Amino acid sequence: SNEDLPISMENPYKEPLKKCILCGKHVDYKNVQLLSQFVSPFTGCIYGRHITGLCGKKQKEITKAIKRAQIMGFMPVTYKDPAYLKDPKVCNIRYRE
Amino acid sequence: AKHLKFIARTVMVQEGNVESAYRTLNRILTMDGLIEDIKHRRYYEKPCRRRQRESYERCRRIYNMEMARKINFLMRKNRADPWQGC
Amino acid sequence: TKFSIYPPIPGEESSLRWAGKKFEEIPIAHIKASHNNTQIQVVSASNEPLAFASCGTEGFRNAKKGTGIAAQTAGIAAAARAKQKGVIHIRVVVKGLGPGRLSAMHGLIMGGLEVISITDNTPIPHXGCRPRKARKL
Amino acid sequence: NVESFASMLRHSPLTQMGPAKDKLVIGRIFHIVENDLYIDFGGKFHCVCRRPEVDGEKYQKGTRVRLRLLDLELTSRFLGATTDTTVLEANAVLLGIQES
Amino acid sequence: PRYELALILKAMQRPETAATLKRTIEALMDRGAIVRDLENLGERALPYRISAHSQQHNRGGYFLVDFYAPTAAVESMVEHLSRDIDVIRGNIVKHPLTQELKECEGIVPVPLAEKLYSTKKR
RNA sequence: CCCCACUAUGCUUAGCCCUAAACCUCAACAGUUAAAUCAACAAAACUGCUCGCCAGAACACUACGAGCCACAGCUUAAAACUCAAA
Ligand SMILES: [Mg+2]
Ligand SMILES: [Mg+2]
Ligand SMILES: [Mg+2]
Ligand SMILES: [Mg+2]
Ligand SMILES: [Mg+2]
Ligand SMILES: [Mg+2]
Ligand SMILES: [Mg+2]
Ligand SMILES: [Mg+2]
Ligand SMILES: [Mg+2]
Ligand SMILES: [Mg+2]
Ligand SMILES: [Mg+2]
Ligand SMILES: [Mg+2]
Repeated sequence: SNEDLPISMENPYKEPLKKCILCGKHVDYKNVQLLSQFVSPFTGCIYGRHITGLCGKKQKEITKAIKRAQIMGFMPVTYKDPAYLKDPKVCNIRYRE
Repeated sequence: AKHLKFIARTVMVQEGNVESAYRTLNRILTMDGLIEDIKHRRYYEKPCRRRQRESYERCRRIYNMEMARKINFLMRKNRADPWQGC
Repeated sequence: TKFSIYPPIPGEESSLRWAGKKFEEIPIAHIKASHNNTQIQVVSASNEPLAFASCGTEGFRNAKKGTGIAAQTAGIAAAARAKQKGVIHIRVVVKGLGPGRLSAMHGLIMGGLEVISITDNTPIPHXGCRPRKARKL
Repeated sequence: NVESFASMLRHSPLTQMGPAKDKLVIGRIFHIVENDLYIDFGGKFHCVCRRPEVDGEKYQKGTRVRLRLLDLELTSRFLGATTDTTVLEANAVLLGIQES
Repeated sequence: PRYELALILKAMQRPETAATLKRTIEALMDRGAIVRDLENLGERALPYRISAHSQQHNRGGYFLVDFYAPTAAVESMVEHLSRDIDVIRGNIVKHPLTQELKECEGIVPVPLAEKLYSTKKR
C-alpha cells in the first residue's frame, strides 16, 4: 500500500517529567540547614508549595521534618537560624520588593 | 518567651528612614499572613464559620488566579486596530 | 558595606556602632498599641525603666485615647522623659495592631529620639486560649 | 504516479520541523501598524512583534526577518470554558533581519 | 526494630559527659537493646530555652544513639530518660534509614478540571 | 442586640443519653456517553440488579399502645373535626 501513512507511537519529543530540587534525596529532621531553607527568615512560618516549588511528596516530608525538629531542639520556631541566613535562595518570595 | 529576642520580625532602620522600614515590616507580616491571622483571632471564629470562610477564600483564589491568567493571555491583543475601517 | 535589614547577632562581632554603643546595649522602646489605648515604655539594655507614657497619662480619656494623635502625644512625652536620662537611640518593639501602631512611633522621632530597629512582637498563639465570641453588630 | 496527501504531509518543511518551540525561522513582513510588525513565517497564523529601536527604519513591507518561534498558535483553556481561547496569531521573538 | 535516639546532653566536662553516655547506653543494654553506633553531632546553642529538672539550659551537646530493641523496650527507655537530670531532651524515633524512599518518576501536570458544570446556556 | 463580672457547661476518668439542616437533602454494585440529552432550578442524561422509603395539606417530630439505664425524654406512630388547596 502506502508507506507514508502515520504510525502509532509514543511522543518521541516528550520532555522528561520535571522533578523538585529534593527529588531522590533524603530529608532528615536533623538536617536543620536544609529545613531552614523553607521557612520565612522573619517569622519562621513554613512556606507553601507555591513558594518552595516542591512536589506533593517532598512538601509533606519537609513539613513533617520541620515539626519534628522544632520539638526536639534542632530547629528554632519563631525565627530562622541566623547561621543559615546565607544559604542559597530557593524559595520564590521577595519581601523588600 | 523562650526564644532569642530581637531576631524574629525585626527590621533594621536604614539611614533614619523609619517610614520605609515600617512599611517593610508591615509587608513582611502581610505576606506571611500574620496580619490577617491577628484580626480573625480578636473574636473566636466557630469551626463551622471558619470552614465557610476558608472555602470562600479558596474559591476566590481560584477565580482570581484564573481571571488574572486570561487578562495576561489576552493583553497582547490590546494593541491598535490593524484593520481600521473593516 | 551593603545595608542588612537583619539585626546583628549578639554572639557575633559586628562593626555597626551607634554613639559608641553596640546593638545589644541600645535602650528599648516597647510600644503596646491596643484598640483603645497606646502604652509606651522605654527601658535600657539592663531592663531598667527610663520613661513611660500613654494616652491616658497625656490628657486623653475614653474614646479619645484610641486615636493616632493621642498616641503621637504620648510618644513625644515618652521621648521627653527618656531624653532627660540620656537616651538618644532606641530599638522599637511594637506590640499590637491598634490605631497608634505607627503614630506612637512618630512621637518618639519628633521628640528627639532615633529609631534604628523595628520589631513586631504581637502575641499570636499557635492553636492557646479561646478568644471571646463574635459580636452581633 | 500521483503524490498522495500523506506523501505531501510527510515531506513538507513544516512537518519535518518538529516542535515549534525555540526554532529559528524566516518570515515576511506584510502589514505594519505603527510599531507593530505582522510577520508571516509560513505557518497557519502570523506573529506580531514590536519594531526594534536599534534599526526600526529598515523594517518595512516585504522585508524578511529572523524569528524564534515559541508557539504556532496561542490557545489556552480557562475556568468554566468548554473550548480553548484562541488569539488567531502566533508567538515569536524578533531577533534581526535576514541577510544573504 | 532499629531506632534512633536524638539525645541532647547538658554541657558538662569530658569525664561527666563520657559517664553520661556510657550510663545511657547501659540502660538500653539492660533493656535488651543492641546498640549499633554512637554519633556525635557536636555541641551548639539550643534554639530555644529548655527547662528540665528545675534547671535552665541554654547550651547542650548533641548525640545520636542507634540501637536495635524490641517494641516493648521503647516505652521503658522513655521513662528512664526523664529521670536522668543530665539529659536535656530525649526522643526515640524510627531510624530514617529503615524506611525505603520510593523512587519518584517526577511531576505529572494536573489538567484543568472539565465537565464540572452543565453546558446549558445560562 | 452592646459592656463587665461570674456559675452550670466545654477538659479528664467511669457509666449513661442515642438526637442534628447526622445534608454532598443526590442509596449499594456493575456499566454507558448513543438515541428521544433534557419540565424548571440545582451538581448533564441514563442502563442492569437489589434493598429501604413515598402516595393532597393541616391536625402531627401529636394522642394512645409498646420498647428503652431514658421519667419535662427518645424510637415506632394514629384518628375525628377542618380546608380546596398545600
Ligand atoms: Mg512555653
Ligand atoms: Mg467553669
Ligand atoms: Mg456533618
Ligand atoms: Mg436524608
Ligand atoms: Mg444500602
Ligand atoms: Mg458507579
Ligand atoms: Mg434545557
Ligand atoms: Mg426531634
Ligand atoms: Mg413523642
Ligand atoms: Mg394506638
Ligand atoms: Mg406514651
Ligand atoms: Mg434511628
